Amino acid sequence: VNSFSGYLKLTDNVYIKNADIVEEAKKVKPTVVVNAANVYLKHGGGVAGALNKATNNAMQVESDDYIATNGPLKVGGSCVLSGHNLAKHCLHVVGPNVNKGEDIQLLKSAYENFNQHEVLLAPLLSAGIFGADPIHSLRVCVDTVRTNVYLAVFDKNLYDKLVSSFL
Ligand SMILES: O=C(N[C@H]1C=C[C@@H](C(=O)O)C1)c1ncnc2sccc12
Repeated sequence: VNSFSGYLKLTDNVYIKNADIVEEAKKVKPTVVVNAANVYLKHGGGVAGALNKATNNAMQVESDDYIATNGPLKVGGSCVLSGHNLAKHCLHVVGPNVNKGEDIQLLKSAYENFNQHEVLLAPLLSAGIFGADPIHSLRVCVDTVRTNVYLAVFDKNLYDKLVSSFL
């Protein structure tokens, strides 16, 4: 049993809710919250900007030190950093940015990072401002992630469409 509430079960291991991931993280304080990161860990908008803002910019400060030491992530890659006031850990995952010619096939590689964590709170990678179709992102998630994933869909209209088109 875990403390996530009001999710619609989609499969054995995937659950979905219309939720703002920052508000959900603040309420649940999960072990792992997933950030929709870019390779530079520059947290400006969407999930990354919102999480970073909720940490009072501490996420960005930590991230800048990480990049100065390690260099950029790979598209499809990830790193584990602090969850600050929101979660124990933040898994920063880079999905391909469709609007800049990066392969959508890398979305599967991005979701594979989730399998290193038993339970996660995550948004739909590559969707929203990253330019890919959220219906596709949900399908790749379901077909790739085997650990327990609690998906936070920001928009109610989109949430309802994702549920309706699922089977
Ligand atoms: O930006 C987000 N998701 C994108 C992926 C699918 C779209 C959606 O979920 O409506 C948009 C996101 N998701 C969840 N909590 C938050 S809080 C700020 C942004 C955000």
